[PDB]
Amino acid sequence: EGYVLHEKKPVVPRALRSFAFKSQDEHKSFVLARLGIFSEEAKKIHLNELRTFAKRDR
RNA sequence: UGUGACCGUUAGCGCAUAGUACAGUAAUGGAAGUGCAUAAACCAAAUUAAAGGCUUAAAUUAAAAAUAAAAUGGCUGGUGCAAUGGCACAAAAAAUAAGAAAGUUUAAA
Ligand SMILES: [Mg+2]
Ligand SMILES: [Mg+2]
Repeated sequence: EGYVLHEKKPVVPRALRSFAFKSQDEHKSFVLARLGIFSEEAKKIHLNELRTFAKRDR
């Protein structure tokens, strides 16, 4: 019936999570170290984190 | 002062100040310690999955926007980025030598 209908996100094994998110963690450190917390890039990251936390409540 | 296919907090000086704290009767020996951010070991919590019958022929839409889990809570301080700290010599300056012994030299207009 199509990709959109049957698409699913795989679950990362607990032991492999430090490798799946290595790049994202580095970027956040890169932004805060160079641009600071009062930056447009920093605000975007925080907004994305709010979305993740809100979805934990199910 | 100048330069670097020299280092970037387990590195580079022992020291991003400290020959301090501390050990020793003494001579002496001699640390740890920058700023920011979901790394690892590590301890607690999280098992499972069910559903069986409204009668169908003239809607809506300025425009645009707006429905979906990659990630538990902690303790710890690795990695990534930056330098009011170090390393090596170079340039300039400084230091340095006289034969004689109570004696004369070396001064550019
Ligand atoms: Mg560090
Ligand atoms: Mg050191």
